[PDB]
Amino acid sequence: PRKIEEIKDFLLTARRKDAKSVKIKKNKDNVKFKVRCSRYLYTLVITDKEKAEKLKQSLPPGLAVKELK
Amino acid sequence: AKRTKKVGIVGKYGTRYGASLRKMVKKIEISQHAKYTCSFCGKTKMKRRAVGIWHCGSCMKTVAGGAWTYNTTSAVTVKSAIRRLKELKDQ
Amino acid sequence: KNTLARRKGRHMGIGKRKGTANARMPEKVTWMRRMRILRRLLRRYRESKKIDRHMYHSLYLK
Amino acid sequence: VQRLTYRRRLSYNTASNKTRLSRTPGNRIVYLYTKKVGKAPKSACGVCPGRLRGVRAVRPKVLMRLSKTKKHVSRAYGGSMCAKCVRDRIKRAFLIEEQKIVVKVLKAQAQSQK
Amino acid sequence: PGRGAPLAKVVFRDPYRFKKRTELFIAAEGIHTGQFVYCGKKAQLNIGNVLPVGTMPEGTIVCCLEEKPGDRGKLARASGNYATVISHNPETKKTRVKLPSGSKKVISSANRAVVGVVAGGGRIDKPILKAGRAYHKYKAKRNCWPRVR
Amino acid sequence: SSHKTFRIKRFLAKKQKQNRPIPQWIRMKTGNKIRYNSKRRHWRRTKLGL
RNA sequence: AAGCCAGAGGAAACUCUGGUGGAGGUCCGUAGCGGUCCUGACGUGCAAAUCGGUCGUCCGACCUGGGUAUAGGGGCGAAAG
RNA sequence: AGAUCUUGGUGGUAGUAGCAAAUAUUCAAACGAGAACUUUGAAGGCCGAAGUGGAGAAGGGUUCCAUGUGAACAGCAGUUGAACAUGGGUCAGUCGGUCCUGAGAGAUGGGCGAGCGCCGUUCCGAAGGGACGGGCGAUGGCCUCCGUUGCCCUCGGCCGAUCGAAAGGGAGUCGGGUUCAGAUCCCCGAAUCCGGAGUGGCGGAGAUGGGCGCCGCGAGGCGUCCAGUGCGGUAACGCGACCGAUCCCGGAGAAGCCGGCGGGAGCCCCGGGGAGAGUUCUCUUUUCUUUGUGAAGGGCAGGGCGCCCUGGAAUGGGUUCGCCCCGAGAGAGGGGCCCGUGCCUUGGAAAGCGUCGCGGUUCCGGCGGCGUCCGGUGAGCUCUCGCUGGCCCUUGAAAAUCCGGGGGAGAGGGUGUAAAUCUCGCGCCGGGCCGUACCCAUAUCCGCAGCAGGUCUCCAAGGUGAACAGCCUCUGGCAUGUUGGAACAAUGUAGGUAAGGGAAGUCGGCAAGCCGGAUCCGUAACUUCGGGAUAAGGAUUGGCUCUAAGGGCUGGGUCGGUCGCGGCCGGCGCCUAGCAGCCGACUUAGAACUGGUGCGGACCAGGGGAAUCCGACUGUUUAAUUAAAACAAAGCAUCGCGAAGGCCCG
Ligand SMILES: [Mg+2]
Ligand SMILES: [Mg+2]
Ligand SMILES: [Mg+2]
Ligand SMILES: [Mg+2]
Ligand SMILES: [Mg+2]
Ligand SMILES: [Mg+2]
Ligand SMILES: [Mg+2]
Ligand SMILES: [Mg+2]
Ligand SMILES: [Mg+2]
Ligand SMILES: [Mg+2]
Ligand SMILES: [Mg+2]
Ligand SMILES: [Mg+2]
Ligand SMILES: [Mg+2]
Ligand SMILES: [Mg+2]
Ligand SMILES: [Mg+2]
Ligand SMILES: [Mg+2]
Ligand SMILES: [Mg+2]
Ligand SMILES: [Mg+2]
Ligand SMILES: [Mg+2]
Ligand SMILES: [Mg+2]
Ligand SMILES: [Mg+2]
Ligand SMILES: [Mg+2]
Ligand SMILES: [Mg+2]
Ligand SMILES: [Mg+2]
Ligand SMILES: [Mg+2]
Ligand SMILES: [Mg+2]
Ligand SMILES: [Mg+2]
Ligand SMILES: [Mg+2]
Ligand SMILES: [Mg+2]
Ligand SMILES: [Mg+2]
Ligand SMILES: [Mg+2]
Ligand SMILES: [Mg+2]
Ligand SMILES: [Mg+2]
Ligand SMILES: [Mg+2]
Ligand SMILES: [Mg+2]
Ligand SMILES: [Mg+2]
Ligand SMILES: [Mg+2]
Ligand SMILES: [Mg+2]
Ligand SMILES: [Mg+2]
Ligand SMILES: [Mg+2]
Ligand SMILES: [Mg+2]
Ligand SMILES: [Zn+2]
Ligand SMILES: [Zn+2]
Repeated sequence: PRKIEEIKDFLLTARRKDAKSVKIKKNKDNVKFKVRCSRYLYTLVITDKEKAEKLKQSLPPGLAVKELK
Repeated sequence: AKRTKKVGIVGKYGTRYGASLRKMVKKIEISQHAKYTCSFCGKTKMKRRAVGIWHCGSCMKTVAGGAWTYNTTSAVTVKSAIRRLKELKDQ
Repeated sequence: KNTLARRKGRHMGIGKRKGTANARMPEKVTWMRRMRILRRLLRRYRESKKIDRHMYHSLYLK
Repeated sequence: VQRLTYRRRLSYNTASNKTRLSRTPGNRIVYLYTKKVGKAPKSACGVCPGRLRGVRAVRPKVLMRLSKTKKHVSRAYGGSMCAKCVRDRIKRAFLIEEQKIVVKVLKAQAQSQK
Repeated sequence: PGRGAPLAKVVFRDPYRFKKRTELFIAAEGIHTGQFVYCGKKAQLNIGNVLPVGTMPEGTIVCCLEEKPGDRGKLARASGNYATVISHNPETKKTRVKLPSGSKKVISSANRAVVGVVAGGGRIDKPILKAGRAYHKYKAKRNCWPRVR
Repeated sequence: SSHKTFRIKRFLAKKQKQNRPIPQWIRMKTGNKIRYNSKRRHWRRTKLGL
């Protein structure tokens, strides 16, 4: 698994052709976005829910946006 | 304190093998496990690796010497004789 | 309960010892602890300027 | 306490059967079969005993899948010979060539003197 | 293993192609790593040099002497041993030498030999002292040691 | 053993297949003269020659 | 055991003492290997050689798996046919 | 009628010997015609982690798993079974084989041989059938240009086929779930190695800057010329790539045994916080259980360095348990590299686990709540990593395979949004064949058998203790070893005790008994000076209450002269005979009190001395009557032999 730090990197690696799905996990203290690419599961951790909601609205269409809860 | 009166290094052999045999092997074991002064680097770090092979730990120089001593009397006299024959050949 | 008594010294005695004194507490381990404790003290005295190099080195050999 | 079993059919404590203890997310202790300890390259000089620096110490067949940089040093003979012996060889080459020039000059002036 | 005399790896240059030739000379006593040895007719008299017995002086001693011209060393190979060059005659190109057994032998003047004594010194001086040490000595040699009368 | 070769496994397979009782209807054949399978083999009584 | 440190005694030569160190086909003794005695048990046995206690050795000429080589007047034998 | 006759059958013996090695069973119930033996529950015990536990190799071959039967078999029985019958069960790129060579085996050439053949393994061989390179052509064809095909030139010693290890070498799979029986193989989820990609999959790198004539307010643009096979650091070396062949060099693969230390982990121990149990006659904030984070990445600790720079050290210094190190560059200061199995993070909590509840889908990876916490110690045990030593007339594999360097034959473009090329990032495709169940042993193997024998390994808790000893216990396992019941005669086998005497017994102290641990003393002759030696001999040993000694961490300021009740410098001070607080292992010594003199209270655990003979010692030996004084041994001595040779095979 690979860890992403910046938001635009996650966006560009989520709009890849081989991105199977995106799983959104809501923890007590952060939100994890896990995009399932061909080789790695890229995880991006966001500590604040307003940025989490902004990213959730900014996710690309046509891709599974499965949520773990 | 002094631990043995006379056996010294062959105290490891106990009462075995005979006093004359232990006395004979004592000098050889002392010379075989002694550390000589390396003639290449000047350090007292030249010690025996195998029989006839003497390695210096400092300058990593390996010399072909005697079985128990670093060099043998026959080897030294022969080297001097060869040097004299060479100086006669040149002269 | 018996460990608490033994830390106070009970059940140690002479008739409770089966191993040799060196088997119960090795001399080398006692010496090893002693050297480390005293070398640490001499070192800490050297960089606290309580002793110089020469007093340290003579005491180190002592 | 919990006792462990081999996970493969090799049942002897051979050099290729070395294991370490691992705790799983399922809270059990298991063997993980370890790879052998790799060695850094030894200097090509053959005289000094230390192993080369800046080179990753892995098993030989792992070097196939490493990057070029992780297998050598940015220097002449780098990744094959040590810096000290490279300096010695540079100095030795230069000085022996200079001695060749010296001998050539000496014999030329000897022939001129004749 | 099984030999009391050390062996010397000597690396030469191939004179006909770009290559390095590694030899396995018997170590003459006194040679050291990083030392240059010289082999040939014009080699100088130094310990470890190899040169034909015909060119050597009348009293030199040699280490790995050829029994016949052309082969490699055959004589005086065991540790501490040496042969002595007694005499020459350039007619018939012959040289008399003395072998470690004390016997004299006439050989061709073209036989090469290493100058000096072979290393390994007085290996037989030390008593073995132990049936175990005799066992370890002959285990590296061959199955001969426990000798039933 | 657990480690076995293909030929050994095939030989054991044939032995296992042929170690079974006769079908019941064989005894009803005309001029049968066979009562049971005399070539039955138990793993503990008789070991295979292999 | 060697090697090493300190102290003391000495006019010297040197000696003595206390530590450290950890050698050895070293000792006691497990597992292992072996097999002394009871001339014990058993002796149509558990066993076509086993069992109990007692024993020898237990860093080495040590114990052991697998792979190999040596075949009958031949092998192999620290040797008892 | 005979032949210790051959084959087959049958008696007495005789309902006899016997079903006695490894402590042990009991109560109730179920099923069932039937229960000492099956199953369940409750007790009492045993193995006691060097197991009667959990898993493998060899071997077995279906014994594995369900259901059924009750003939035979399981030396009593059986409702049970490793029996019998009917069905079922072994899933792989990454676990092995497969590949490599080892000791060795073995063709061909050659030699021998009546001959099947056997000798030999580089030797008496024209032993390379391969190659990016260049040329000559076929333009084979998307005939631009690049791929094939034939020949020639040049280069090319594995110098020898082949086989040989399921424990050696050998790239790369882990976590969770799942079955009646399979899983590192199935499912779920996370990875990873190797191979391929011609038409080139996408990016990034190469690589895209200077000079001059000008235009143009500047900036920025047009033309021409010139570069451009990366860059940084004094250095160790670093950065994401970083053109390059034949050839050469080197490394890894690739190394013994033993000792002592140090780091890390797993386990063990202690102090708390939860959750669930146990005791509660009295006491017990108590006792027990439980209290996760894989591979692979990134970061950071930690360990190591015989790596670098400054500098120049005797009044020598640094330093270890030991050592050892230094003008060939110490100490000190600053760096670099390797390992990183430890911690954090992605994986990750969604899973797992512990508890508390709620639904149904006859046999839901159901649903939900809470929790999965904070610490401390160590000559502890086991792995592992590292450092430093010792020992050797012993020096402790090879080859596949992979890599780095040297060199520069070549190739690439004319300044373009460029080329050759790329060990950089991501993407695409594939990984065939065989093995895989189970037992692995007081019942799945060998010994005629469910045989007290034999049979190679891995893991390893608490107490006592020197201890992987013995004894007791927890996890896990079992039912006492192919039967039970009732009695307690002789004789036995195994184990004890015995007044007084103490070897009078006997061939003979055979057997048994005495001694035994540790502490403090004390130890002779003789000696090869090492030993003898635990010589011999003597005293002590419990319990309880204390005392003393033996460590580690922090903090050692005289203060507003001031504001970033807190600091940047200093007027403003003297722990310097060292204090203050905090924390923590066992060990040793001394004392008092005390018990019916008993205290190594079980377990563990040397009888001793004086001589004689032999063998020096340690070792070995007649598997199955001889373990010895026999053999071996080091030491000593003799003999042959300089290779067309000595000894030996054929
Ligand atoms: Mg972990
Ligand atoms: Mg003999
Ligand atoms: Mg059988
Ligand atoms: Mg011994
Ligand atoms: Mg002993
Ligand atoms: Mg008997
Ligand atoms: Mg006889
Ligand atoms: Mg008749
Ligand atoms: Mg009867
Ligand atoms: Mg009976
Ligand atoms: Mg018990
Ligand atoms: Mg078992
Ligand atoms: Mg079954
Ligand atoms: Mg029966
Ligand atoms: Mg059956
Ligand atoms: Mg060839
Ligand atoms: Mg093969
Ligand atoms: Mg293997
Ligand atoms: Mg299974
Ligand atoms: Mg985790
Ligand atoms: Mg320094
Ligand atoms: Mg949870
Ligand atoms: Mg299995
Ligand atoms: Mg048995
Ligand atoms: Mg049989
Ligand atoms: Mg019984
Ligand atoms: Mg019974
Ligand atoms: Mg049985
Ligand atoms: Mg009496
Ligand atoms: Mg009496
Ligand atoms: Mg009498
Ligand atoms: Mg009498
Ligand atoms: Mg007796
Ligand atoms: Mg005596
Ligand atoms: Mg008392
Ligand atoms: Mg004897
Ligand atoms: Mg004698
Ligand atoms: Mg024997
Ligand atoms: Mg016998
Ligand atoms: Mg006997
Ligand atoms: Mg004699
Ligand atoms: Zn030197
Ligand atoms: Zn070097």
